Amino acid sequence: NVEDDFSNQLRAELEKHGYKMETS
Amino acid sequence: MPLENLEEEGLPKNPDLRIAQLRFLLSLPEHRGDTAVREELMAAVRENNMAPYYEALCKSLDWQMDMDLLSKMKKANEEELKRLDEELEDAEKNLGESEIRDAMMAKAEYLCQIGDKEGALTAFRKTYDKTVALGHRLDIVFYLLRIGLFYMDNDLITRNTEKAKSLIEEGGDWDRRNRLKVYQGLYCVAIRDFKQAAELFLDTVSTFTSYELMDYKTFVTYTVYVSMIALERPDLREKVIKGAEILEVLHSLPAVRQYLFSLYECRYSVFFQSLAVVEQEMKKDWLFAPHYRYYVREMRIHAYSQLLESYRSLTLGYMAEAFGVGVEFIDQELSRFIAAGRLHCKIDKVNEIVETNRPDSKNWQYQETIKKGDLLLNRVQKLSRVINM
Amino acid sequence: MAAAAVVEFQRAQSLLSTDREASIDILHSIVKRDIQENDEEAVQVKEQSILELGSLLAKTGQAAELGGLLKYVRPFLNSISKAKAARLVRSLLDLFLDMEAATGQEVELCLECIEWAKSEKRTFLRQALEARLVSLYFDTKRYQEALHLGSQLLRELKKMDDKALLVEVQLLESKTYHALSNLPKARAALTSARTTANAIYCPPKLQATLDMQSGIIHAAEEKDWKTAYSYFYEAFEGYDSIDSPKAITSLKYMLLCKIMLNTPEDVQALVSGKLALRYAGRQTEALKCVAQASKNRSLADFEKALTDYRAELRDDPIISTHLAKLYDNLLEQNLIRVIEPFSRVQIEHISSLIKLSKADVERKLSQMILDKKFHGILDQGEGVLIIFDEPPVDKTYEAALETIQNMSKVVDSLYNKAKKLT
Repeated sequence: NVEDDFSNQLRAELEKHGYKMETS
Repeated sequence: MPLENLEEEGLPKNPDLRIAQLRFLLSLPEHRGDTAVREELMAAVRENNMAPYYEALCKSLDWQMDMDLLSKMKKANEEELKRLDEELEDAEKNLGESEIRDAMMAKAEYLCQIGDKEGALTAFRKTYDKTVALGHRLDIVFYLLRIGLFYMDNDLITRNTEKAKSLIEEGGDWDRRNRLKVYQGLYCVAIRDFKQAAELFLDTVSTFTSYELMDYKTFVTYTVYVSMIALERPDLREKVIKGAEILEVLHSLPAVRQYLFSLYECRYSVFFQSLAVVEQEMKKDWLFAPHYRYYVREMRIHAYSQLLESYRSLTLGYMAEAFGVGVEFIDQELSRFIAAGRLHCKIDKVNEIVETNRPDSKNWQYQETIKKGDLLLNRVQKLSRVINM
Repeated sequence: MAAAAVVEFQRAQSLLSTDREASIDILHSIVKRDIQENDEEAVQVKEQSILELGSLLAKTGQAAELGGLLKYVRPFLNSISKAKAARLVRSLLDLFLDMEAATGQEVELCLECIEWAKSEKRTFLRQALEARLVSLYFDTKRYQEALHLGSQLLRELKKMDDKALLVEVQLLESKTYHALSNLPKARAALTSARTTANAIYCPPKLQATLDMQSGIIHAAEEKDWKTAYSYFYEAFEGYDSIDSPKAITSLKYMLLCKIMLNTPEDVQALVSGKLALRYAGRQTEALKCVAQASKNRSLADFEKALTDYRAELRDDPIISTHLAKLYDNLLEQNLIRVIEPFSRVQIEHISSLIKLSKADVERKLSQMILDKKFHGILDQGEGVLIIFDEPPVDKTYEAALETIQNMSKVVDSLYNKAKKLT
């Protein structure tokens, strides 16, 4: 909805990990 | 000059930074004499890790205020208030043209520095009415405005803004006008809206004076990020890179420009790298809202939006590769946006094909008419009964 | 009289006789003595001193002697006390600027000079130095500084003006601001330039900039390529006597007009080697390669060329803007013919007509769809491009959407008002 920033932080870190291995 | 305090005070506040940050925030009040404003700023935050004093919370911040800092804080706040009392008194008795205008003025750099609202509310208003050098008036009204932002009181800030508005066209100094744009913008973020704030902000970039403002490098990076939350990719992207902004500044934009560039290029792979670097540097040093959701959410849809416009069908396999973020994460991020109605695509994950509904013709619009209609009708049915009785 | 009689002989002798490393030492000592000199006319002696040192400026080189030597020209300039003298010194500066040294040295030498001209003596010299610093800044990509230097001066030299030398600052400003992408400012500098310039009579160099600069405004802003071509010819003729960075910017423009016309043959017919060969490197070749590209109907030739060329794009505004029009135009031509008889046309067919690789055209197309410059869709799930009639929205519904939104705010207001009844 709104007040997303908190979860967003967690989303960003995990996503990076997934982002390095997978990327072309 | 006092604006330098809010940005530093933002630094302990935001969630990309915390404890170390108080030692730097503390240094600025001794130097400027902004000491009263800093003390005031602790109350405004209402605890998001702030308050570096030996007076209280010695190990809670793991930084403390100094002894010289304390005596100087008291000395500076009292001197300004002390002068104010006598000048207010002496000024009434003599000439209204000259004496009062000068007396209020003399106080005023100092009065904002302390940030004392009560002494300010009476003194500031008297100066403006009586005409003199027109550029001077404009500068002064700006100090009145700085006090109100510190507290984050809605009321005091709105009150302050109005006197400046009347005055700015009167002087017509476009340099001085540009200052009023920054103050409104800080306040606009303060309530919530970056969207309002963004419009003002873009104008300020043209002509800039660093007097009553912090620094020109800090502001340009702010302006491009705030513009972006409001504006879509085509226009903002062209202005920052192809225009003047990166060449003149001589590099401080790279984080925000990288974030826009990926959309333009249609290589999403850079977009996902750019998010972390911009978040900490540009967005989060802010007292007035270090709230990523507006920025982050708007940018994530803008990235998807162009990809959806360009093809009726895509594979998952292509989506996943382009972004570089995983298959699950891309679905998860999308789940909010489709449901909210920012976007309208689906992923048939198990077969690895994505179908996209196009934004073209009457059909997309028919879906839309209905959405506005349902709520309107709902409000209507309530209205019909209440008015009738 | 001393500057010519002993000084030139002694400088020539040290260099001729003993080695280039050995002479540098003599050379430092000779310039220190020069301050005092032994002149019997300050006027003459100073014109010649500045000239003899001026041999070193031209190289430009990065020697120890080069940085220190540069410092000597500045008190010597203040002492000169003649108007005619300014043009001479300007030329030597032009030569320091054409051949690059470090970024930092070049900028500082000119900055320091502006301030000293102001201290010791007239606004007239302060102004002349300025033309050069602003020129060099656009190349360095220190725009912010260029803007401050040129804007500040304008009011002050205005009460002085009856003289030819002042126009030049105004000419230079327009170029720097136009590259900067500030069209009001460029247009403002233009406004000042033609009113002040009166008639040509002024030094060949001065005439050379006056004609060249009117051409830029006409070509980019007002789109009169014919008037622009004609301007550039006159300018070229005036440039041949000197060597300056300004002379090369004139060479680009004549060729540029032809390419603009969209006859690539004319470009090839025209080539004037007179300024072009001196300056030959990337800047000369660029205008011909672009022409080749227009002729071929290949996006790829144009695409490759553009990356290398971006320093040239930054240098002058005219090239950057027109090359963007050309690249984009060419893509557009190639694409229209491909969609028009085929809907669900094969990827190999667009790759082949445009002259790109399959991956490269799709990428660029993505952007174009978004702008909606052919009102199609690229279908990835077959890897086919489809052009159909799929117009964005329609007029009744688009306006109605805005109407239903507005009503929502109105009913809310009605709810507030309505509170009072209950």
